[PDB]
Amino acid sequence: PTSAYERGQRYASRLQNEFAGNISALADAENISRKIITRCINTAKLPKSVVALFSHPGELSARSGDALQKAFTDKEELLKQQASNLHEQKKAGVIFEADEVITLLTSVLKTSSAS
Amino acid sequence: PTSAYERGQRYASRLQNEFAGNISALADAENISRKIITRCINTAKLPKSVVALFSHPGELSARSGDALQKAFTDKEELLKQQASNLHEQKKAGVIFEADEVITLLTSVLKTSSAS
DNA sequence: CTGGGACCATGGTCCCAG
DNA sequence: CTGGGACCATGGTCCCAG
Repeated sequence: PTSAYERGQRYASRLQNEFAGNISALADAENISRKIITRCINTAKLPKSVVALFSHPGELSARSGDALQKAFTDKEELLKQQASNLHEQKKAGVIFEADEVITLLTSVLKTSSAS
Repeated sequence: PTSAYERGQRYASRLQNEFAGNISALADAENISRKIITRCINTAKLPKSVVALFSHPGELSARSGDALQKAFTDKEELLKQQASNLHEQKKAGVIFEADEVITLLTSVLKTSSAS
């Protein structure tokens, strides 16, 4: 099963050109809900760094990828930072699975840091 | 007492005009250690928004303004973004207070902290 | 057209209790 | 050990409202 990130790349191009950016058009073409295209496409927007955090790109579900991207909209730099920070954890040997990555990543946006 | 940020602005001007980039010159003028000028100036270099995180600009110490500035040098976007974040949180009713603010901003750079 | 909300069955994990 | 209940996130679909 190709990764959400991957699908998103394809969906992305097919939109810009093959369908004049008509999500609905592409959807029918791919014979799949529009949301699915949205979710994956937004995932493909995530920084290459953030993708790397996962062993296998398939570990980043379209659903979480989508939410991640929306969450860090207009804050790509913050995202990139967090991403690197986590990269050092594993660099220093630390290990956390998929489900955690998104959490730790998103953490910076949550107040539970101090409260 | 005029806040560091304020002093910073005034200093930087005289520095750019009345004394053509010569800290020592300005220092002699204001009759205060060069360090002070440096601290305030860097403080005035902080994004309006970052200053805005505090009720009164006076809440931002020259000392912190300085460290904050140096800390995020060549990372102004990151700072602005992280400032937004903290702005949205207190927008959602969260409450911070001076000391906590500067610490929160800086947390982003810390591998241990952010993750 | 488009995004978002309400839903859905599924593969799958945990863990309790015979 | 073994089955079953309680959950869970996911991929998806529908369909409403801007």
